Amino acid sequence: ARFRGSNWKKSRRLGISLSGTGKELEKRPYAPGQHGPNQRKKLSEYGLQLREKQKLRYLYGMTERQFRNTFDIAGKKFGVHGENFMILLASRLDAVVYSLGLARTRRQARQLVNHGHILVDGKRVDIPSYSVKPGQTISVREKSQKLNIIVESVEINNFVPEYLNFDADSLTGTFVRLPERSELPAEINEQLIVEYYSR
Amino acid sequence: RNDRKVYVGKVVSDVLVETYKTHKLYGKRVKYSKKYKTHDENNSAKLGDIVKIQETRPLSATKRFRLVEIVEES
Amino acid sequence: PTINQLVRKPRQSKIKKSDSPALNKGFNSKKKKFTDLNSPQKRGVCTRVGTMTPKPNSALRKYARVRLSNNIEINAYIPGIGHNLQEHSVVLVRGGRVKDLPGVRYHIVRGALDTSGVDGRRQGRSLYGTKKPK
Amino acid sequence: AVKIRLTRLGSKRNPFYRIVVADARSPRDGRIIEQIGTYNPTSANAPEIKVDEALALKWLNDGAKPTDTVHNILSKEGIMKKFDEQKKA
RNA sequence: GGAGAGUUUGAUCCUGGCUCAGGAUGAACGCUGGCGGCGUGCCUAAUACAUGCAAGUCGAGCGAACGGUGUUAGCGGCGGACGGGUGAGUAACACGUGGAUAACCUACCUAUAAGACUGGGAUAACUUCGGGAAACCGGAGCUAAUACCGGAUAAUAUUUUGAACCGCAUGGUUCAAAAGUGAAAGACGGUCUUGCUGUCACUUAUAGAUGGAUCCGCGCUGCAUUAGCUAGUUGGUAAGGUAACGGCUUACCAAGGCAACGAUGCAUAGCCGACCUGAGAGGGUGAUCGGCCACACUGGAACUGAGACACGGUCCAGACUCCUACGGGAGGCAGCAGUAGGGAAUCUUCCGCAAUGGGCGAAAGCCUGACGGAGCAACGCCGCGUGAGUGAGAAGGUCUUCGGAUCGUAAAACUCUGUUAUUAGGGAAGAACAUAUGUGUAAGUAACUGUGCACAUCUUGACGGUACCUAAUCAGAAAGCCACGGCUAACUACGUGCCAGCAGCCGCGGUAAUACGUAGGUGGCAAGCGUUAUCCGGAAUUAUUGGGCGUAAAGCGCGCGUAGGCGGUUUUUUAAGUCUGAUGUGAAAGCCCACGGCUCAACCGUGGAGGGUCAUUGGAAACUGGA
Ligand SMILES: [K+]
Ligand SMILES: [K+]
Ligand SMILES: [Mg+2]
Ligand SMILES: [Mg+2]
Ligand SMILES: [Mg+2]
Ligand SMILES: [Mg+2]
Ligand SMILES: [Mg+2]
Ligand SMILES: [Mg+2]
Ligand SMILES: [Mg+2]
Ligand SMILES: [Mg+2]
Ligand SMILES: [Mg+2]
Ligand SMILES: [Mg+2]
Ligand SMILES: [Mg+2]
Ligand SMILES: [Mg+2]
Ligand SMILES: [Mg+2]
Ligand SMILES: [Mg+2]
Ligand SMILES: [Mg+2]
Ligand SMILES: [Mg+2]
Ligand SMILES: [Mg+2]
Ligand SMILES: [Mg+2]
Ligand SMILES: [Mg+2]
Ligand SMILES: [Mg+2]
Ligand SMILES: [Mg+2]
Ligand SMILES: [Mg+2]
Ligand SMILES: [Mg+2]
Ligand SMILES: [Mg+2]
Ligand SMILES: [Mg+2]
Ligand SMILES: [Mg+2]
Ligand SMILES: [Mg+2]
Ligand SMILES: [Mg+2]
Ligand SMILES: [Mg+2]
Ligand SMILES: [Mg+2]
Ligand SMILES: [Mg+2]
Ligand SMILES: [Mg+2]
Repeated sequence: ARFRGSNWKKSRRLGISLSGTGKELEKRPYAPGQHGPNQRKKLSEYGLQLREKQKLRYLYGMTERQFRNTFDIAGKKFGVHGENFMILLASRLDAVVYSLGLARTRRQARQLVNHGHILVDGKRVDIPSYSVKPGQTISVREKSQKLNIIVESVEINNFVPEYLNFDADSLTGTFVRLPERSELPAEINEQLIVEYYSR
Repeated sequence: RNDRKVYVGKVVSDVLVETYKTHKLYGKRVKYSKKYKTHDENNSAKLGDIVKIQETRPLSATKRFRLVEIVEES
Repeated sequence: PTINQLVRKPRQSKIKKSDSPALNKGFNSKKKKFTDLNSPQKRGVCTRVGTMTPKPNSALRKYARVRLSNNIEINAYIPGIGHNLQEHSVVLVRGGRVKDLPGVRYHIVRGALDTSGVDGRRQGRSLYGTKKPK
Repeated sequence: AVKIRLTRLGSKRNPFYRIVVADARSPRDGRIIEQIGTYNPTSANAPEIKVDEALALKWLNDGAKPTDTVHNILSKEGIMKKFDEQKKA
């Protein structure tokens, strides 16, 4: 991807399961490194807004420059800024491919898009940051409809969100409509991230 | 045809056309005046008279206006 | 003041002064005149290297006397542990005054021109002109 | 003389042209008299000609002369035919 | 659409400065470095420049020469006043914005009309005789033209007679109606009748379009520790002069003109759209793109021309450089590259006229360092990588209250992928044309050729075998930088012992340092990360928005009084301010919104919005101003 380090270490430090399951904060729900077991003090006001930003950023696996650019894009549309930001992140072709169920992990959904296994509205899209619009159709390229990564992920039929429609036999998905804040991760207090970019 | 600029002022030598320049920052109107050397033909007007002037082609090194009408006698 | 006083005598902001005046001047040799250019660094020649004692602090702080390319004399601090400088050395000088050393307003750039990098440095090497080991 | 010609816009390897009326001595991308259309030779299917027919005939009747490419553009929009028909009639 | 924090004390609340957290750049430097797209790249010496290229073209204007229908030098026409560079000078009608010219000029282009008659004499080329190292210069003859010059015809142009009507004073638009006065050219074709006629070219007149010129209102940096400036100066008359008005110039007459509303002098500066910052009000900048101006080694002129007082023209003076055979000659990169120098610092002595634009040409075409591309540089922005899934606590490092903890699902192991990479196969768009060739039609013709218009056929790509696409092979080539006491996210060990060193501030180090150096771990970023410089912010720290003056900085020692600022009640009036519509204008690009094309995004394009203290014009009348 971009960051190729331990996602277990990042989930323990941030106090949020990045895999979405909870196996990382399983035995050691404390920060990595030498001073992990030793319990540190409270977090400052800056340290709380910053930790919220890193929660979102490392979940969607983006660099800070791209992350801040998406925030500015989201701040131009009518509505609540922080919620528009969460909606825009969920519309990434990176995250749509994972939310549909074509990959086990969010990092696997990135390599599929990056390596050109995915089509959008019938044409190849190689860009993980591609911003899928409602009504679009995401499918798998013909030479890759029988690959073990895609096959194994599809048979574990997880909760495909209600703003998405997938057809497992067709290996094809539909971006029905824009998500709502309730359909998006609730462990992120996005009001802190808006404050973080105000200072 | 077309219109030539007209001013009204007082003779200061035988024309002063005092106007206001609003301050750019503070908004207060400040009086300022500019002397318009004008052509009187037969030396008709005198000091302190309030006169009307109209713009013309250059008549000398500094004269660009002609005295058309006398408004208030000295 | 009153609005009329402000119209008669408008506000005037304080003029800011530069902390590194020797960097913001050039010299035209042909016209024998001084320019104003805002350079980030200046080349110079070491006139006298040596040491100086600090103002609570106590040490022997290494420095050099430098004649810059604009014919201005300055005192520049030599950061890091050991240096290879002496008289007639060609050095690059940047801004940044060193506290506790009165009259030293500039720094010598380690690893530029004749100044060597700090020997044995392994952390923050780019601040001391040291190449990556191995 | 006065010309009806193409000024280049767009980016590298992606040219877009505005159709302008300009003095011959004016620099290609500089001062113009009046824009009368656009021209996109790299478009997907059709070259996307967008000429203002009433403006083009006013300048043609005023002595403005097209360049070779602008003459082909105006011809493809029938402006040259209407110019010739209105001149004789 | 607006965030604070540290620091004066034993402690406090104020006042007040300082410092820090943000954004930005034509950046530079240090360490590091994979790719693609788009952009940007001498800010310093308007320093000096080796070498090549940056303006030619026309044989359908003309003679000759040399070659076998071609070409060369020359005459002639048009171009060389554009395009390109630079910001030295300039504080000024230079520029921005709004107007005026009844004081203006305008090649090429378009339209209309009337014409294009008749003669003549040169001269370069060339031949020959010389002179000079050269650059080049003389003598003798020779010759053409769409070159030049006479004469004829042509008036709307000039003078005088007046007249009508109109304007904003000078005046202007017609009506005449007499007197003078002013042109031109052929080339290549068709038909043939040597007459007519097509295209291009030529003359005159009038319009249009284009470009240029002048004037005026308002707007334009500091210094008063710059207060006097001017004597063609200010006005008049006359003459001269100019495209044009005018002290523009001169002669004579008068003593005016400018200035505390800042004249003048000194210094600095090209100006604007825009750009950066800011919640805004403001503050800061003018590199890149576009408009305007100015300049072309320095200074002064003029010639040709529609246009220049002319970057790659002339003349002169000067500084400098170069050749000389010492008589004499030559040159001007602030065009594109490039060199030297200066500097912290800024690129190839590249490819092509295929596209767009420009000059010349009937055209084919030629020329075009404009331009379109390629090359170099992480300089910036945007995008994508450097693997993915599963994987229980291996070794090794570090710490240990020697139980363990941590690096760490990290590694290995098992599978999976090929964006990229390598090898191979295919391979766009960007190209529109013009010419020519056919038909058709329009005008014109006596008719044709031709001309305009339409359709059909033909040729043409620098980039470039590039973008892109397809197949195979391999996790194999592809992570660094800064920080971790507080501000401020992230701590332990060892070494050192007020040393060595660190430091933006508080300050840290004098034997148990989370601040020095290293190590492990962690945090922040990531093909970048830090440092320095500079600008705005934080800074309400110049306070109009938005501060103060008893004791913190700050009320002149106190009168009188000039300019200026401000000013009680009512009625009528006005309409400068104020308010409210209309019209015009505020280019394009940019910013913001919307949509479209780039796989996305940058970016590109299209349609809107915004931005004036703008002008002109119609209303209102409470307030300020005028009566
Ligand atoms: K204290
Ligand atoms: K060309
Ligand atoms: Mg095409
Ligand atoms: Mg590029
Ligand atoms: Mg320069
Ligand atoms: Mg020079
Ligand atoms: Mg010839
Ligand atoms: Mg002509
Ligand atoms: Mg002639
Ligand atoms: Mg200057
Ligand atoms: Mg503010
Ligand atoms: Mg002349
Ligand atoms: Mg020239
Ligand atoms: Mg030159
Ligand atoms: Mg050059
Ligand atoms: Mg150097
Ligand atoms: Mg062309
Ligand atoms: Mg050439
Ligand atoms: Mg670098
Ligand atoms: Mg902390
Ligand atoms: Mg350090
Ligand atoms: Mg110790
Ligand atoms: Mg510290
Ligand atoms: Mg340390
Ligand atoms: Mg990036
Ligand atoms: Mg500041
Ligand atoms: Mg500030
Ligand atoms: Mg105060
Ligand atoms: Mg008081
Ligand atoms: Mg006191
Ligand atoms: Mg006091
Ligand atoms: Mg007192
Ligand atoms: Mg006293
Ligand atoms: Mg794009």
